Amino acid sequence: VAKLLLPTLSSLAFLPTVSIATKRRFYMEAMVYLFTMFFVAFSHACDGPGLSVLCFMRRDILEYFSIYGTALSMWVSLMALADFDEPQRSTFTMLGVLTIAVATFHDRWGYGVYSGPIGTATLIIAVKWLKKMKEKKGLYPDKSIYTQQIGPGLCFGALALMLRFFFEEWDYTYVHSFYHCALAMSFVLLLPKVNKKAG
Amino acid sequence: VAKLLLPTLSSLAFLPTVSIATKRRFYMEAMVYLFTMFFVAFSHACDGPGLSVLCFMRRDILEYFSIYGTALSMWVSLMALADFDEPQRSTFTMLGVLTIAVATFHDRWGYGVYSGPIGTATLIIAVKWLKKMKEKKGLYPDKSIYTQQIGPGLCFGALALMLRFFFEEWDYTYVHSFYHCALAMSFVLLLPKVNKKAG
Amino acid sequence: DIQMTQSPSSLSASLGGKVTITCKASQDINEYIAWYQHKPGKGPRLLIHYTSTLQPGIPSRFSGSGSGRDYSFSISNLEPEDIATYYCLQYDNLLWTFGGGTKLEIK
Amino acid sequence: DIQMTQSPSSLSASLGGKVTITCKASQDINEYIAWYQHKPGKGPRLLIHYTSTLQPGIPSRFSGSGSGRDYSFSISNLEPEDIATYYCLQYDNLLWTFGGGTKLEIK
Amino acid sequence: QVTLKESGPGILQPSQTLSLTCSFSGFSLSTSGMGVSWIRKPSGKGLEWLAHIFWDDDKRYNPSLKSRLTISKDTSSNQVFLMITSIDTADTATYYCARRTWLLHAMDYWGQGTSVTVSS
Amino acid sequence: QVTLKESGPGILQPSQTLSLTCSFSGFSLSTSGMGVSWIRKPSGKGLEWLAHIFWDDDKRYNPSLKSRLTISKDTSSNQVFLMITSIDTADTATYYCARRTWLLHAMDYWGQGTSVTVSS
Ligand SMILES: [Zn+2]
Ligand SMILES: [Zn+2]
Repeated sequence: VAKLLLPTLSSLAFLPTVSIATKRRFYMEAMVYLFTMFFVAFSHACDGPGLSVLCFMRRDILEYFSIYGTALSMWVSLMALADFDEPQRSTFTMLGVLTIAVATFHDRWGYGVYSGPIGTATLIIAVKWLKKMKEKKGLYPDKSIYTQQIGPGLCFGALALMLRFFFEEWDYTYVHSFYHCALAMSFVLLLPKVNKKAG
Repeated sequence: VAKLLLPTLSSLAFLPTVSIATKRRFYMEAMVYLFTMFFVAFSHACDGPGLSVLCFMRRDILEYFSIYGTALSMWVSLMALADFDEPQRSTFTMLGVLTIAVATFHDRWGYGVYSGPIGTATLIIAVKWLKKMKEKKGLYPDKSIYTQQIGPGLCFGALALMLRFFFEEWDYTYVHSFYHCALAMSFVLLLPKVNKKAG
Repeated sequence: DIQMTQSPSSLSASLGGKVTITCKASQDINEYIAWYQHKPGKGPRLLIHYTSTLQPGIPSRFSGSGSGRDYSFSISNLEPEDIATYYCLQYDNLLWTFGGGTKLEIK
Repeated sequence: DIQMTQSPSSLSASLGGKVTITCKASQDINEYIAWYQHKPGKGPRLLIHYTSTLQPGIPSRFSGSGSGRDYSFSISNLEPEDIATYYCLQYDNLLWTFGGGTKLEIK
Repeated sequence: QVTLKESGPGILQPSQTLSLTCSFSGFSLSTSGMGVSWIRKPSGKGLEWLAHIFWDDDKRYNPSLKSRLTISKDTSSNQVFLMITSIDTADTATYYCARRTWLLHAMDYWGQGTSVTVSS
Repeated sequence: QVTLKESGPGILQPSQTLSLTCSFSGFSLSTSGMGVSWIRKPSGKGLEWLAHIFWDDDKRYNPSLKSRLTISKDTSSNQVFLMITSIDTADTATYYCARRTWLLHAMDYWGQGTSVTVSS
């Protein structure tokens, strides 16, 4: 029956995300989405009894890296939205890696694992953009970026997190597929049109 | 007695490493050494009975991040020695993070956790430098870089790994302090004189 | 301040033909170009207010493209009403800088 | 190929005084400069073969510094033997390029 | 509607200071994030930006000419005033004033523009 | 010791091809990573690099003049030869040949240099 496969099969919603991120020269972000696609697939593959036989690492590892991978995918998407220069880019990328690694270890299932990154990312983004709005005396990312990346990306972000943290209580089988799909579209829509630092 | 404190206290050998890395504008590498200094200190602080009362996370976490932090400190030092352009820099930094995270989880105490990074780093470094030696028809990093960074850095690297994997069998108390010291000097000597990508 | 060069200083184009103007900036200006139609004896009209984003009430023939130091302005099947002087404005810095302007003429 | 400018074309300096030559490259040349003493009527001598690394058998008064598009060559308490024409060589590309040379003269 | 109108002396001597005045309607410079600009076409040249004045009373001048421009505003009349000092034959130009917004930073309404010539 | 010596015609007509020859000792161009260079000082100008030839018989020419240089080598005599074609009053120069190494890439021994003048 389809409900066995649907949580595993819907993990391939990130395959568009990695394909698009690679085409836009976001080669690091493409790793983090590809890594997440792999560990989210095998995290669900072990749980479903009828295909649990195929997966080859212990539940502890695939569980950790499905959560960590997702939380870091949100982080590198948001640290790609706010383009930073080399010393700040490399620092803030690594700040996410080290924070999310500890957060995923310390309380694996707690909403803190996503709240920490999304809160810190939003603070870093908003402080950079408010400084740039004060410098230019105008809406810094053009209205075109707000209406076609930030607005849609965060709209899918709210949808994904409300599917995960509310409506997963009503059903797991279809809602967790809608979650994989919704969140894969946030990781597409939050990315800029080109990786400017690729030159 | 001093043997209680000496494995904890010698973790501060990385405080020179983070200070130097910060001064040379290696702000990301400074995080990874500072993170490692913290998690190596608290990893040893829990183990010594007479000061085990002070540490505040479970042994599993501090153990993992003392090993992971060290293995990643080796990686970012070696991916700082071979200076890469932005799309390759961000990619190869993240390749270390994701590889070492899984390797430290899959077999925590296995020499594989350092062999994987050091082997992959040496392959990536040697392929870049052999291409550049073929382009320039000369020894690519100047003899000054070989005699004052690579030679000394890898000399301390071999000393550290032979203190950890051989002579720790004879004594733990002083040898593991010599290991913390030796490896802190590899992380200094493998870094370039300036972070060129800081501009 | 960042100097810009519109490649053609003047263009001769057929009524109902396509025409394009290339603007080259002296530095990367982060897609903050706007394109203006200066019809002689009147104040200029804003046509495009980013690299490609048209102002409301501008006919769909007008379009722009390019990114980082090289941008293009375009008209598809131009009307005799479209005969004007066309300027690009760099507006990345508050030190606003124009191109030399392109005088379009009917063939 | 990457053009370079030695700031002074000629210098007047006291015997036993300090003297310095500044070289500016048109692009970043990754510390691949070498400095040569061209004593007239003889083949040039190599003094410094990186930004700062002296050739063996060169007196310790000679030194160089700088990194990325701006380098300096220096003599501390110069001898009358040190009166020569001094060239910087860019050798990053195999398209080798010299500065204009500095003719040092005794005051 | 949005409108701006440029008024000034037109014909006058060199080695003098001229007042250029911009009057506007459909908006007010008292509005948050609103700005008025001054720009001129010198005789047969490409367009030259001169000055900005903003809702917050912040001001900006062209570095080539900044020693001889003084901008100012009046939100009671809805007018903006620019003085060019030590005027010279190079200032033989059409002068324009234009409304910049907050949402998009490039000016979106220009006035009709007014001729200036300085001669004996 | 390491030595290089430059030999050629010295005085000759314009609209001609000249042969410049470099003979050397203390090393051989057969040695792994070894190179010989040609460089000239035009009359009253800064130094101008001309050409490279390498142990592996790889070759490199100055883009400004590359249409009229032909370098070649002989490891039996330990000599290197450079031809400048269509020679002109701009080629009134002192020509040098110099030994580049593998360990450091900038040349570390120059020959004494030989004068070339082209005239009627
Ligand atoms: Zn899932
Ligand atoms: Zn330890």
